Order: sequence, then C-alpha cells, then structure tokens
Amino acid sequence: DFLPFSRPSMGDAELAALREVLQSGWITTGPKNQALEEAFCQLTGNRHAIAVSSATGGMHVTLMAMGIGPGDEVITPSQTWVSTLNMICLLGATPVMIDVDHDNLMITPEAVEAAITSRTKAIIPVHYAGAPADIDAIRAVGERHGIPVIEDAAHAAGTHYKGRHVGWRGTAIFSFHAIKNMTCAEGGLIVTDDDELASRIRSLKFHGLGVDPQAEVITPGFKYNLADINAALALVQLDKLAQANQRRAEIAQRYLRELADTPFKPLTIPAWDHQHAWHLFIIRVDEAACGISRDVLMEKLKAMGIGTGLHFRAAHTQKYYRERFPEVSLPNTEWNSARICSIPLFPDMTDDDVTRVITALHQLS
Amino acid sequence: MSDFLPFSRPSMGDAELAALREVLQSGWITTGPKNQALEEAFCQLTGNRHAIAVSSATGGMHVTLMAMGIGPGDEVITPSQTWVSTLNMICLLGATPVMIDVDHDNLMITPEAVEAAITSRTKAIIPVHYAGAPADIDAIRAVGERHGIPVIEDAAHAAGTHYKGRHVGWRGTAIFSFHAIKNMTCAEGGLIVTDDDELASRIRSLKFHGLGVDAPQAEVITPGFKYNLADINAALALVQLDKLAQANQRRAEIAQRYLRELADTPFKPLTIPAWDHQHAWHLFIIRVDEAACGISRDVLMEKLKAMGIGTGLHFRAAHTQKYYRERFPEVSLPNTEWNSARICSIPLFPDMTDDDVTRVITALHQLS
Ligand SMILES: *Cc1c(COP(=O)(O)O)cnc(C)c1O
Ligand SMILES: *Cc1c(COP(=O)(O)O)cnc(C)c1O
Ligand SMILES: [Mg+2]
Ligand SMILES: [Mg+2]
Ligand code: NA
Ligand code: NA
Repeated sequence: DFLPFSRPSMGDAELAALREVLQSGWITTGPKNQALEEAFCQLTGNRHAIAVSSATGGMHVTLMAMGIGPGDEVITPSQTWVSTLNMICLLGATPVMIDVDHDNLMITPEAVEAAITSRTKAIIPVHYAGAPADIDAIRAVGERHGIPVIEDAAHAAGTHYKGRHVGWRGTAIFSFHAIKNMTCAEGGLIVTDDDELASRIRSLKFHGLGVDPQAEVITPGFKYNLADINAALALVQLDKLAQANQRRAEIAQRYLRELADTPFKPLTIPAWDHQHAWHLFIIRVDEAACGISRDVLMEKLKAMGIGTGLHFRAAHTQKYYRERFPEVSLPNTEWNSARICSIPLFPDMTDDDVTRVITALHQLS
Repeated sequence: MSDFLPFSRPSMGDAELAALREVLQSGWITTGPKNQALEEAFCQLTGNRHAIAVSSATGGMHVTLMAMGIGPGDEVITPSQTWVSTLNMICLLGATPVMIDVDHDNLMITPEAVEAAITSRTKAIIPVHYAGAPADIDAIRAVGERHGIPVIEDAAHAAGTHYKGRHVGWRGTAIFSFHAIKNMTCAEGGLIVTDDDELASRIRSLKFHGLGVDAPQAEVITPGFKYNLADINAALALVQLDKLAQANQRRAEIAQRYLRELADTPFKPLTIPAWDHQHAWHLFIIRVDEAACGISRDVLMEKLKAMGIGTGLHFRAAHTQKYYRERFPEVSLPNTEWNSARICSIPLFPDMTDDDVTRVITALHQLS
C-alpha cells in the first residue's frame, strides 16, 4: 500500500521487446542502439545521437571529447545532481558553481555571464523538473564569448522550448534512469549537431577505438556503451513517452490547482514558450508559512505510506565541495535546497493515488 | 545468415525471460535486491569476502585501481597480450602501464617477467587468466608480497576457473566480466571480489558517485563515477550463474574434441598449464603459422567466414595499437608479437551442436 514518489511503467510491451532481443542472440550494442539513436534524431531534429550507459557517463565523455581538463573552468549550477560536478573534477577541471532562479531553480543568462572568465570552457545549464531553461539566452552568452553550452536534459525527455524538442540544436544529454520519464533502468543518450564532437564521443565511449585499416586504440577511452537489451526497453518507453507525459501533466495540473490554497509552494512556470515534461513535482516547504519543516513533512508522509524525494541537496553543501569551495555562497540555491521535496508523480498513478497525496498535504499543513 | 555459425552466442531462453518478468513486475529495475543476491552468490562461489557488482569489468578495473590510489607517477605491470581496457584505465588515471611479455604457449605472464619489471614506482600487478585457464597466481602473488605490491586479477575469462582446488578469486582481488561473449552474461556487467575491507568500501562509493557517510545523510565524500549494475541485468546474471556449471561442462566437451581432432593438424592450441586447475574454456584459441599450416591467420579467418564460420581475435596486443605503439615505441615483446600475429578463436559456446563442432573441424582440416 506504499505509494512511492516514482515507479516505472513496465508491461507486456517491454517484455515482448526483451524477448525479441534475447531470441536474436545479439544482446549488447547492435541494431536496437542504432534504432534508438535514429529515433532520438527524429524526436529532437538534431543530427547525431549517441546512446550511452548513463547520462553521467555521457557527460564524462562529452566533456572529455571537448578537451576539458586541468586549468579549465566549467560553469554549472550547484542545484543539480552531483554527477556533473564530479565529472568536471575527475577530468581535472574546476567547477564554477553559480546560483539559480529562486522559483524555477534554473540558471539565468546574467548569472552565467557574471561567472565567465578566460578559463571557462563550457556552460552546463539544467532543464529542471521537466521545464526548459531559457536556452536561447544562455546560448547567446556562450556564443558572444566562444564558449560551448552543454545541456543537462536528464529531466527533459518530452520537453519543448519555443516549439521544438530540447536538444533540437547544440548538445544535450538525456537520462534513462529508472525514475526518468522514459527508462531502461540505466542509460542515456547524447544529441549533438557537431560532427567532430560526435565522432570523438562515439570512440571515447567504446575504448577509444577508431580507424587511423582495422580498428585500434587511437587514444585511451572508457566503456559507456548501452546494451541492446536496454536500448530495446528505451525504444518501447520512447513510444510511450507522449502518453506518459500527458498523464504526468494531468497529475501536475491537479497538484497546481489543489495545492494553490495550501502554503506549499510549487516551482513557477517559466515565461518563455515551452511544453513541460513534468518529470518532478517539487514543492517548497517553509516552516514559517507551512507550520511544518521539509524534513518533518517527508517523515510524516512516509509514516502515512507516501514517498517523497529530494531533488536535490545542492552540491556545494556536500562535504567534498563544501571543503574544497568554502567561499561559494549561493543564497537562492541554499534557501531552496533546505526546503524542497518531490511528491509522487508518475503516469501509473490513479486519480485516487493523487487524491491521497493532496489530502495528506492538506492534513499536514 | 541463418546458417552462419558465429564464434560465440549467448544461451538466453525462457529462464532469463522469466527473471526479467519478475524484475519488471516488481517495479524495482535498477540496483537493488538482485544486485545483493548476485554479490552474495559470488561470495559463495569464490569463498571471498566482498563482492561488488558493476556495469562492466572495465568500469570495475577503473574503480579498483582508483580506490587503490593509482595515479600520476605510479607504474602498473600488465601484459600487452590482453584487452585494451586495462591499459586504457591505467592511462586515464594518469598512471603508467609497464607492459611485459607472456609465456609463448599459454599467453599468461610469469612470476619471473613480473619480478624483472618491478621498480620503486610499481603500485600494482595485473595478471590475466587467459581463455579460461588460471595464471600461476600463487607464484605471481608471492612476487607481489615480497615487494609489497598488490596483485589485481583480470578474471574476465575465468568464471568457473579453478586453481589448486579453489575458484579464481577465492582470496585477493579479482574482476569478472558478464559481457555477451563471457561464459555467463547479462549483456554488459562485471563484478569485483576482494578480501580487503577498506578497498571494498572505497570501491562501493566510487562506483556510485563517491557517495558516503561523513565521520548522517549520504553525501559526496570525494568525486566518483557511475558504474552500478541494474537489477534487470543482475537478474540475468543470476540465471546465467545458475547455468554456469552445465554451460562450462559443455564448453569443456567441445574443447576436448577440438584438442583431440586438431592434434593431427598443424594448428596449435594453447598449452594446458602444469599447475592444478579446472579450465573454464571461455575461448578455444589456435595459432596459425603459415610455414606449418600453409595458410595465414588472416586468410584462415577470411576463408572460414566464406564457409559460414565465424572467428574472433583475442587479442591484438595492446602495444601494437596506434596509441601505445607511438607512446611506447620501445616496447619489444617477442612472445606476444609472435602470437598476436598468429592467434584466432574458433567457435566455442554451449549452444553449439555436435554437428556445429564437426563443421568447424572439417573446415580446418580442409583449409590446412
Ligand atoms: C540523475 C541525473 C543525472 C545523471 O543521470 P544518470 O543517467 O543517472 O547518470 C544528471 N543530471 C540530472 C539533473 C539528473 O537528475
Ligand atoms: C573484455 C575483457 C575485459 C573487459 O571486460 P568488459 O566487461 O567488457 O568491460 C577485461 N579483460 C579481458 C581479458 C577481457 O577479455
Ligand atoms: Mg500553495
Ligand atoms: Mg595441432
Ligand atoms: Na508534458
Ligand atoms: Na570447465
């Protein structure tokens, strides 16, 4: 009877796809990877798609292929998952953590521009919770200074910005982790319009192998390829994505309406034209307004059989980054990081599941 | 295409599909109870203390060397006669691979070659258990102990390999692979066993973002990577581990027939080690010397393919590949170079029929 904050929608279609792969005998990277990549080119309109074993690995090889390393700075929010900051550091580069908008939790072009230095080699905006960042404005800052923008689109499968899917141009990295809007348990995919970057990425995610003749190691690379077992699941889930996101939107709209007369504060919907994917439904819990703290709300909801998530504890408040970058002070991030939680949002939720959550929040206010 | 006999094919059937159904129905599809069961199963299989499932043996090597503190200024002794993943991971941690030769007939490093290559900078030794036979790991370990240098075993080929009556990795540290051509597979995956408590603790953190508990809630203690194994894959690996004994018994039957029926051909299998062992028979490798066989290795592979018979090359020595050839042009490894130019792997997988085996043997006799 526990209602988790997320659960995948796996059924007979996924099992039938798995049966096909197993029957074929070709279970690692093969035709299903190619079909998934072609499908994401059709979805986004971008040129190149590279399937990978996780969005974290995708970020690792994308930054590596761009040549980012010691002496380089990478602008990123602290208000994101730690994978991006970790990959910057593990390439020897320096994350430059910037604040986010206090109500949609995404970086602004002004904050990006203020943080640019002669060392900046990449800017990594996050499309947060299913809404897009103001990517044209961020891209314009990058273009003015000759700095590439790499989009963290983990939350943005099915997100549109000014009438196009996220990643229609430039470079973006999607996630297929279990709680994402389409999942193959673990997986990811990079889209890019940059031919050379795409060529480097494909080699660096598969041992650095390339043709100088037979394939051989051109420069050392990692192992981040996606098996066809997983790619086949992702194809089924992509086929379901439009309907899944429609259901998520219906649930989120009901949360927006029925929590309007509670002190719990959702994120604000951006003013630029978009279609929200509704990956997460985040609320801010301020004890002064709500009569209950964020941590206690999570605990009491759990005691009522209702799961919640924390997306995310800001990276700069975590031990490694807190001690390496003690000077970082990001007020909007710090205020929200202490007050946000994610309430249940997934397309297998019934109307009664949603009513249960809303009733509990009303009771706990 | 339907009549092509590849050099390997997985054995995936209703049992694997039923395991996948269970995980999907549960809704818990990434790392969870199937990972824990797989790890416990490998602790029971090997007798070792700690088992850490990972997304690939390459990733496992990456985080194991990282957890050991391997980095700039450190040397790591390894064969060139192995898969390039190990050399790459050494280099991508900033460390220096020190490539040594292998025995000319079993393609595994010797304690003497390891000892000769040790310097004050050596921080690890990585023997490879090749094709399903174990390296002489007690002798290699003794060299490491004498100099205080850890030995990390590449056991990708050695699921089901025994050495002096124990499974590979019963002590020390070893890394298994569950890639599609390995004797048990979940398409992509691997697993580290270790008897070192601190190393295991570091590895578990470093394969999942560096998360740990401060001296409280989990937080990044130091940056780590993402190399966890999904439960969908762990569930497949559990079925395949349950099948492993019978799969390896069939592989041994096939390999024994190759050993017998190629004995009167000029093709030269690897030699069986003199130390007590049980061979897993991951690969059946033959040496193709044009003087003895009347045909070259490359041409044999091409002609076998024209006959609908697949082969593999395990492996083109790392030091002969562009990056390593140009970075380490001074490396000269005679046994490795001789074999690398002459080896290929003929079909060996447990779903092969007796008639499939006869087809391979007949073609090799015809092409001699
Ligand atoms: C979890 C997540 C990632 C990493 O994705 P994986 O596929 O799990 O590696 C990156 N960015 C954001 C915003 C995420 O939520
Ligand atoms: C393939 C292989 C590896 C790497 O295993 P993955 O699971 O593919 O990362 C390591 N060592 C040897 C000897 C191999 O054949
Ligand atoms: Mg409200
Ligand atoms: Mg012979
Ligand atoms: Na939507
Ligand atoms: Na055997």
